[PDB]
Order: sequence, then structure tokens, then C-alpha cells
Amino acid sequence: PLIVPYNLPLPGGVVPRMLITILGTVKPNANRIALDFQRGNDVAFHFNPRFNENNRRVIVCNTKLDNNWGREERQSVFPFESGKPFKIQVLVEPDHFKVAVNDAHLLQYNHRVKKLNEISKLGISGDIDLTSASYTMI
Ligand SMILES: CC(=O)N[C@H]1[C@H](Oc2ccc([N+](=O)[O-])cc2)O[C@H](CO)[C@@H](O[C@@H]2O[C@H](CO)[C@H](O)[C@H](OS(=O)(=O)O)[C@H]2O)[C@@H]1O
Repeated sequence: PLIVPYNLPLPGGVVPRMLITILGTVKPNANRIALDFQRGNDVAFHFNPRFNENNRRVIVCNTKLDNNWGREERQSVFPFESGKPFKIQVLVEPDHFKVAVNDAHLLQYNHRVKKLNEISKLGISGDIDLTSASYTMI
């Protein structure tokens, strides 16, 4: 098991055909989960399941440049459940990150940060027990 918040270095940045797999279990009464793909202080891709935003569950995705959040992309399909194990797979494609949860496609996020090889860390945080976090080339 891994300590949260957890930093996964991505040596040499991300590249198309890179697949990141995260296994964990959502804590009971969870509030939030966050994946943060970072380019230095910037957040290239923030993937943020929210379990109670005005009594709705929503996934918020965004980019942070020079400390400023951009336009949010919101997904109301919500595959996470308090107390239950999950698998997140993030596949880097030429034009987007492609996210599947529990083997089902969830969303795509078009690349706003264009220097993919400078996106050199993934931060994993929030109300989870983290079982594994790894990458492979497919
Ligand atoms: C419905 C909605 O849009 N809510 C956003 C709200 O928007 C409005 C705020 C005020 C007014 N007003 O006053 O009328 C109108 C809109 O602004 C918040 C601050 O930007 C957003 O929260 C941030 O969202 C980020 C991702 O985008 C990160 O997740 C971040 O968390 S962090 O720890 O990583 O750094 C988190 O704070 C909210 O999602």
C-alpha cells in the first residue's frame, strides 16, 4: 500500500501510448479524489471526482496555468462509490488523455498543455486507500 498524497514520477514526461493504472478503494463517506498531472507548478490535467457538490456527484477536469484554473469540463457520469475498490486507467493519446474506470470508458480531456514530455509527475490525493500506481507502454 502507498501513502496518500502520493507522487508518481513520470520519467521524461508523458508520451502517447503511455498507460497509467491506479488501483485503490474509496474511503467511506468520501468527499473528493484528485489526480494531478503536473508540469512544474502547472497542472496539465486535474481529474477531480467530487462526491457532494450541492448534493450532486460530478467529475471536474481542468488545467492550472500560472496559478489560475481554466474552464472546467464536467462529467456527470460518476463510476466511483464510497467504500468500494476502483481501477483508473489513463491512456495518453496524441490529442487527449483518455480515462476509463473499472474497464469502462469515462471521458477524454484534450491536451491544453502541449509540452507532453514536460508533464513529469502525477499526484494522487483525496479520500482513498491507494493500492498501486504504475505505468506501462502499450
Ligand atoms: C460550480 C463551479 O464552477 N464551482 C467552481 C467555482 O466556480 C465559481 C466560484 C465562484 C463563483 N461566484 O462567486 O459567483 C462562481 C463560480 O470556483 C472554484 C474555485 O476555482 C472551483 O473549485 C476549484 O476547482 C478546481 C478545478 O477547476 C480545483 O478542483 C480546485 O481545488 S484544488 O485543491 O485542486 O486547488 C477547486 O478549489 C469550483 O469548482
